[PDB]
Amino acid sequence: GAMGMRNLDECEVCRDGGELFCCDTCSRVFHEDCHIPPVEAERTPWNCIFCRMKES
Ligand SMILES: [Zn+2]
Ligand SMILES: [Zn+2]
Repeated sequence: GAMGMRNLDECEVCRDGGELFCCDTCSRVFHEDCHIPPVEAERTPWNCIFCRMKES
């Protein structure tokens, strides 16, 4: 068919040079959400906000 709607490259944040706080697997699925909130998230050192908050 069309494989699926899994082209999460519309991420303005990555274009803006924003940080990413998710594992590759976690980014593949929730990339857009993995940049929210893009304010004062982790940064010490680096944690996956989805893996930090379980449900993964
Ligand atoms: Zn992104
Ligand atoms: Zn993760």
